[PDB]
Amino acid sequence: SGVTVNDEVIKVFNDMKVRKSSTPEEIKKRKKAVLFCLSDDKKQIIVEEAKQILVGDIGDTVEDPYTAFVKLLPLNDCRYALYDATYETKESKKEDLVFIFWAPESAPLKSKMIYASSKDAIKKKFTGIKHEWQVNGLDDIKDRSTLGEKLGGNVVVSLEGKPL
Amino acid sequence: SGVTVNDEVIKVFNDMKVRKSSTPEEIKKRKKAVLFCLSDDKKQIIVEEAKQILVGDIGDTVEDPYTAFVKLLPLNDCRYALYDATYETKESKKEDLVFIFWAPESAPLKSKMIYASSKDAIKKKFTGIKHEWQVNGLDDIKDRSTLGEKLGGNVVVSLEGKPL
Amino acid sequence: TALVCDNGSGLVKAGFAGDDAPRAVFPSIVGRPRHKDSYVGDEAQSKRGILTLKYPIEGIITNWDDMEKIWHHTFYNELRVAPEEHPTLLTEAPLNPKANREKMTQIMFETFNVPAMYVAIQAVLSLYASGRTTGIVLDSGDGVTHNVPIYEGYALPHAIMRLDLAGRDLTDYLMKILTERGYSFVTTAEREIVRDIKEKLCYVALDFENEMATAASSSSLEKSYELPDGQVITIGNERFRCPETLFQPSFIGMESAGIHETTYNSIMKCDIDIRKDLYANNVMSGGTTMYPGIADRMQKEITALAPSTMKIKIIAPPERKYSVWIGGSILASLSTFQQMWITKQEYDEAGPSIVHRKCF
Amino acid sequence: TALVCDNGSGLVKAGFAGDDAPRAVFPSIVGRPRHKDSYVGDEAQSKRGILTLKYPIEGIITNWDDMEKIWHHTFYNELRVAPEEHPTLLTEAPLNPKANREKMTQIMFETFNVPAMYVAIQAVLSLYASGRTTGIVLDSGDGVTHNVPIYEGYALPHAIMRLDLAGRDLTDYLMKILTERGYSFVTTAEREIVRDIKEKLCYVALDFENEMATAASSSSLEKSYELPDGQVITIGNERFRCPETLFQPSFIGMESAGIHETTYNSIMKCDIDIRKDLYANNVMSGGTTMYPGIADRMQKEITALAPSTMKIKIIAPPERKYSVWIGGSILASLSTFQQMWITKQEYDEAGPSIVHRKCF
Amino acid sequence: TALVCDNGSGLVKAGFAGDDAPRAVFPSIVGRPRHKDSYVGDEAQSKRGILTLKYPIEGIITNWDDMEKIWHHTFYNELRVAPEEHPTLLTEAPLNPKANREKMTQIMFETFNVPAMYVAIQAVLSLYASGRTTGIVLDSGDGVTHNVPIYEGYALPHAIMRLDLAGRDLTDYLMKILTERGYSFVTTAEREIVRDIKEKLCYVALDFENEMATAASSSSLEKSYELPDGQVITIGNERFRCPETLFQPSFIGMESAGIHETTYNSIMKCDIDIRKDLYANNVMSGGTTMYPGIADRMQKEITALAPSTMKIKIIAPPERKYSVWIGGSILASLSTFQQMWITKQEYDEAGPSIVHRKCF
Ligand SMILES: Nc1ncnc2c1ncn2[C@@H]1O[C@H](COP(=O)(O)OP(=O)(O)O)[C@@H](O)[C@H]1O
Ligand SMILES: Nc1ncnc2c1ncn2[C@@H]1O[C@H](COP(=O)(O)OP(=O)(O)O)[C@@H](O)[C@H]1O
Ligand SMILES: Nc1ncnc2c1ncn2[C@@H]1O[C@H](COP(=O)(O)OP(=O)(O)O)[C@@H](O)[C@H]1O
Ligand SMILES: [Mg+2]
Ligand SMILES: [Mg+2]
Ligand SMILES: [Mg+2]
Repeated sequence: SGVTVNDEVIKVFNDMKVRKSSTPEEIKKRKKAVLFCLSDDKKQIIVEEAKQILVGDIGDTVEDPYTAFVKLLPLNDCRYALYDATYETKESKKEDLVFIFWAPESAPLKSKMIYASSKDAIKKKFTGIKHEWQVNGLDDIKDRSTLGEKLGGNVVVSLEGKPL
Repeated sequence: SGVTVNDEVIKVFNDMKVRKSSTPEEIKKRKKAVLFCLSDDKKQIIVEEAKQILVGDIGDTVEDPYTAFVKLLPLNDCRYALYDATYETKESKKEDLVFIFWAPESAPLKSKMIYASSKDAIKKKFTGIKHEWQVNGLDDIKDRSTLGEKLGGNVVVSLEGKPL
Repeated sequence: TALVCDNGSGLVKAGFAGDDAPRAVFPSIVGRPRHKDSYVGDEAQSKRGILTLKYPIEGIITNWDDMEKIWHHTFYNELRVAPEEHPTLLTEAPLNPKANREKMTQIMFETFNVPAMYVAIQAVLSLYASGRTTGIVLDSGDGVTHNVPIYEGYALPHAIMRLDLAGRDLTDYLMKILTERGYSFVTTAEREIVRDIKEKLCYVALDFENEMATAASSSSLEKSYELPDGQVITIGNERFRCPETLFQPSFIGMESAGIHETTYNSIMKCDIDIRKDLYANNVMSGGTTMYPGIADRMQKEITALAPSTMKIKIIAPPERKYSVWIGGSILASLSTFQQMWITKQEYDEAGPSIVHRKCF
Repeated sequence: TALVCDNGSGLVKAGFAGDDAPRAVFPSIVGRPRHKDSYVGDEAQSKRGILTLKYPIEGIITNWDDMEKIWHHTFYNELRVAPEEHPTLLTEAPLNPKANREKMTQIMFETFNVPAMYVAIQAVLSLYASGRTTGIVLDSGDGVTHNVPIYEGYALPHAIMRLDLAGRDLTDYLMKILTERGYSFVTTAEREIVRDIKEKLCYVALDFENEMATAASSSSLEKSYELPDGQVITIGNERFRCPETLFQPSFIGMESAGIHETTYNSIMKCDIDIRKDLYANNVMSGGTTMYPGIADRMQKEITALAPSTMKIKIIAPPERKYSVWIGGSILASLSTFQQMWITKQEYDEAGPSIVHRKCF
Repeated sequence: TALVCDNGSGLVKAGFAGDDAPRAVFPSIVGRPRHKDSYVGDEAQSKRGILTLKYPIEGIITNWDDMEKIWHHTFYNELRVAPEEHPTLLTEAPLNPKANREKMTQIMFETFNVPAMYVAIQAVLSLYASGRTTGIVLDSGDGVTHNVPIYEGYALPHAIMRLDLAGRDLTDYLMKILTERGYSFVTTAEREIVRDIKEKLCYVALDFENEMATAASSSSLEKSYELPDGQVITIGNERFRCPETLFQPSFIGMESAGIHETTYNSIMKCDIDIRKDLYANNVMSGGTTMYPGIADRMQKEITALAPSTMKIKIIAPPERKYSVWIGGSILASLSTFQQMWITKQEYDEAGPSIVHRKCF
């Protein structure tokens, strides 16, 4: 139903889904969180230019990789996002990546309709992504416990190094 | 709205609704049809004295238990009645008992009003009676097929041993 | 004389032993008002807009305070005989737990004060009344559908399949596909009329694609039904689209196997040496196997699953609607059955534990 | 440029794609004289004492000789553009049969000669225009009320509830409870005035007993309306007694569940793992969810039914009256939607069967 | 760095060597639609009503076109590292045929292009991680239950018992005995919930008759579980009636010996001089030995079979669920293990025959 995804998006997804042997410099240039947006004439999903969190910027400029991800998202417009989560369950220590469909209630209808019909066109190209999470209100994403609610519910015990 | 039912009526109803182990003499003294009337001062529903059909009088003095029931009813006055019907449906052979509210169009209004307001006071005391049938004109009760019309409509195939 | 009270999933069948058909056939419903205390059977089906309807046998007895109402309505208001002077046979579903078989015996002796009773299995009496002691019994009732494989008079409990698709979910699907035409059936009294359209005008398609492609061009298919107020509704290709739900349960949205594959997965779960005497002896029963063309469709669909050297035979007797009841009316009217029963003295000297010993 | 013609149950909404609101809003009525041959839309609402009024979409299209009239009146007399030069999006109700979706495509290409068309679902466009792809959509129109649960952009067809209580039966109840005061509204032109009292002065009571007990003593409640001839009628406690019929259908005499319980029995009919993302995403639409205080009453009544650990959230967007139309005006004014449409050449090489393939 | 991919019967455990627990735990399922081409692991467990589920390790690898899918899903979508830059340890079941051990080595070097690999035995790594080299290993997984007697680091192949009763057949029995209460679990997503009731609330009865006679009168036993939609189901005496199937397989209808008698008939099949150092060193592992009270029941039931002068001891380590994986994560993170591996150059100069020589 309309929009196609650009090939620069799929290259950013293949830098996150399959990691590979890396120097200590290059493993600090992998992406912990990425925002995907729409182009000016609204025909293609593109990687947004200066809204991303690198793995190497955690513990210095970014104190916490989740509290500094909620601040990227605009409150009057819609986005896709892609977050590489680090969580420990009761028996196992895991690491999976989460597809976030951000569409706040304060956004205009021409930016809420055009991503809801284009979501299936960018999910199909993202092979093997398990955790979908649509988010509308700020209050549903702002807290740390509401990510661990989608990921395991009651079996998560430590999300991004901090206990729940 | 007025009249109560006498306790000699409820004893006659419990002799018909639940039958029990009987000698061949006593099973010929169960009641196939009973008429209930009003007392002289019109305060109580009583069992009418000599208008009833016994099961033991069928096939001898009473040739047919339904044609000899229509002849009991008075054409210028109103009655309740209580008829133990014997009917075979398409798949099953049944036996249930029918409450008849007889109120002809030729009766006076002081005998038509006083049973219509007292019907709910004698139906409530008759637990589990399924087939209510108000009758006004003679032509609606006289035929055999108009009892089988209330009982099953088109699924009755033999009423009182005779085919329809 | 003996009473035979079949504890149906959606219809209590009850009558006196030695009769060909049950005297009383009424729904397994106890209705209570939203805001007399409780209405039972046909009374709760007649009243409208004021009752909430509950089922105590929705095939295993769930509520024993509601089941006592159902049986009190059977003996007094429908059979019309006192229970303390008549011995009372009862029936239980396959895979009924051992505690539920003792509570069924305690109610008859302590509440209703029966002189004697007996409890039989609903699948075994269906197979004995088709002249067999070995054969797989498809018992498709109102609320539950069982496949019970029986070898030499004993049902194999690990192999008994249970499907929760049954004839009640075909009524509530026939109210949806007749809403497509425009007949807005929605009330409780307009559910009984849809259930009477289902008996008289439905049939199972021999092949669904070639029947539904014939349903567009042909005029033979289309029937006309007459409602209780004399209006005439015209049913078309909803005649075979309704009982085809039993063979494709994806129509009613569940992922379960059809009745031609829960039958096959109950023969394959039995021991290897006895499967050939279950393939050649499929026996059907219950109200929902009464459709015409269902013995011809079960043979076709099981043959397409089963290996090619096995003989697939479906036996449909013509009185299979009441075969569980008729088998209990013959067996309790035998003169040599009189020492088989559990008497009230045997309850007083052994409690509810007697039922396992003598009603095995 | 593209036409978006929403096939409403009681109001045809139609306009050009890219506009914020429909150009044409008119009733779904074809009127014929009792003894010009047929009057359509506002003409049959204006004439009095001489016409018999018929509805072809009384939510599923019943009469295709009357529906061709409705659409001929939309393109020429109300939109005011020729249909052969403009592509025409259309909408269909949930649970629309497959034969009715082909006849809707055959009329556009053979009668009106459209260059291209598309057919969408009315519940899905309501959910996409609230920024969601998963959520239960309460679509309460004039003639029908649907609950459509949608999980990942696909409506679950076995779980779609349909209630036949809707905003048209609230107009014909408001003419009864204003007859209690003494305002004898009875004509066809006095039904439109009652329908305009309903929009401007009705509201849903938060608790009916404490509002109706306050309605006896308080003077805040009582409003004054001014009729087309300048007379002043005074409405009292008929402001909240009218839309309370949606929550208690026993007022209008039917036994059906209210809109706070057909919503609950549509979440409970969905699979066990996805019910928590339907409880927290109830989305409303249609003209009859426009009452103030109905998002605050739906949250209270569903919370009293639902288990206590589930988060019940009702989302009411402020333009929910036309959200099915606005969602089809954005989606057909996209420049990248131009290859999505069904062209006239694709009809000529595949017949009406094309609609299932490209308008899924 | 090294990958350790345990080829589980019902759960693939996979992680990086040196971690305490596996990163990826997902089912051994490849699902295909009835009528993307194939869904693997958690995707085929999530989808409903449309897939047919197949297992390639239903403990010996049956289908190599489905097993390549499982391993492609482990490296890329769950571990998240490319296989050509990481050496890959694998595990095989006891009594794995010699041709299946060569095809497992050919896929890693020719399809996935690993730089090095190694294949170990699942029973030997369980015994070494309990600080022993001699002892009988009860490895009770999802799909198969093995008793492997090991004397001085070498499993005795004629004495290895295999029981086909395992933890998967306890899930499909717990859906039957909770159907007795009335909780009609039947769908694929309602099988995972029953499998999570089994982990958290089941336990092995110390004596079955005195526990089940206490279960009628006592209120301590009865627990309450909360479903994904917040409904509360109450489980009673189905807590100990489920894992008692392992000690009495006649409950699930098979004639096989229990796990306290396949253990005994594996010690009696070993040589006469070494049986005393197997009686005193029973070691357990796998997911299905995690029940509380099963080390106290295995000691009681083996002591009743074994002669009276022998010391019967059951060793249950607390992390025995993943002991086959943890033993392969220690052994592949050793710095002195770096010349043990089979390199890609050794495959190019000796074909698949290398695996017998270096992975003995
Ligand atoms: N001729 C028929 N065709 C199809 N269904 C029928 C027919 N007669 C009865 N039924 C159905 O069979 C069901 C009752 O069967 P029954 O065996 O008595 O069920 P149960 O014992 O589970 O109460 C009802 O759903 C009824 O509508
Ligand atoms: N503000 C309002 N308050 C209450 N009902 C309203 C309001 N505005 C419109 N309606 C009603 O909504 C109905 C029309 O809604 P609509 O969604 O267009 O229906 P349909 O699509 O079924 O034709 C009419 O019954 C109308 O009276
Ligand atoms: N705490 C537990 N209690 C009982 N069974 C458990 C427990 N945890 C896991 N299981 C079961 O163990 C099985 C998985 O064990 P596993 O050793 O991984 O099997 P496999 O290697 O054969 O795939 C599953 O049937 C699972 O339900
Ligand atoms: Mg039955
Ligand atoms: Mg609408
Ligand atoms: Mg294992």
